[PDB]
Amino acid sequence: MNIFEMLRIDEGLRLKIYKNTEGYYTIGIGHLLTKSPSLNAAKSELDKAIGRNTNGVITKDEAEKLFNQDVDAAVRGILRNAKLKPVYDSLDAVRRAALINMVFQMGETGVAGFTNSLRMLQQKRWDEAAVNLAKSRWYNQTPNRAKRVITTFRTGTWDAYAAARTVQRRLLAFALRKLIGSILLENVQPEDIDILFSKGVLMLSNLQLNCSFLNAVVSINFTKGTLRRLILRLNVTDIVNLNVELEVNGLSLEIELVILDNVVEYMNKTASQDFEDEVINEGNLLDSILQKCLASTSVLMQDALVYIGRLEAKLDFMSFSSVKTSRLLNINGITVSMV
Repeated sequence: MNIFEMLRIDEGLRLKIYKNTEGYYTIGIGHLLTKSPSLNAAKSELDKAIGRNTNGVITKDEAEKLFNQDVDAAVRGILRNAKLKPVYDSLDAVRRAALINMVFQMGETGVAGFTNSLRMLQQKRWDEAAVNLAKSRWYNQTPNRAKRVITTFRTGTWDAYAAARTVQRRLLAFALRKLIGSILLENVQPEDIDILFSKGVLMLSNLQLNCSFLNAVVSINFTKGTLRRLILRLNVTDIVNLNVELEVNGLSLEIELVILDNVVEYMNKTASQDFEDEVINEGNLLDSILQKCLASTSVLMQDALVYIGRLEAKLDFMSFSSVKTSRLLNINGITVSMV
């Protein structure tokens, strides 16, 4: 457990512009774009960071760079701030990380107003500090996160964020079951996803696509889609820094005539209710989970067959993965004919 992992737990990951815990405009892994309530004025900081017109969208590596950069700006601010630095110097890696988390969240200037609790931390009076922090606007903003950071301050270890990691695993399992369930016509039991989490791999064979799903996502008409094999893999060893591997072999699409964000929208309609019900029963959240999920996934596809109408396109192999304005789609072995 490092600071990056706990911050990844607290912020998650998002590709589109989202309103943070404070209500301000934010991108990536908790990178606050602007305080202004206008999206057009929010577009500035991002483009300034990259140096090219983006319309408010970035890549995963850019979000990671912005993440590390934001942590660097955080420690810069801590060392610059007069009230925080003595409190920080006295602390160990874990509590230092909690302080860094707070400064990361609420900015350098705002955090320095917690004079009472800072003074309480220099004297290493963890408990009364915790009780006092429990009564604060920061607790009102992020009660869960505040509970975790406070717990970190109190115990000085990594116990609080492990449970949150567990929760993330469970949520991810539900979201994945719903997603795969949506894409396919097959009934995916929680036990198979449990297989995907116990062992790094899960393979399903002789499936059939949900043409409604494809029609809604791609937005052109799909009549039928059959996939011979679907292989899914999770970075289970490091579930927080998520890496998903999706692979389809023997794809067979049939299309009639007469981007990914929409997927997130579709589920949001159909699943957010059921998902929230499931989470509540387990004791708009699905959007974040799905966003990080689809942002983390790398795609492989082999021996595909697509029909259009009828023309026939045969694809030997194709990969969809990140490279150095977005993810690269490298395709090989396309042969198109008739019958």
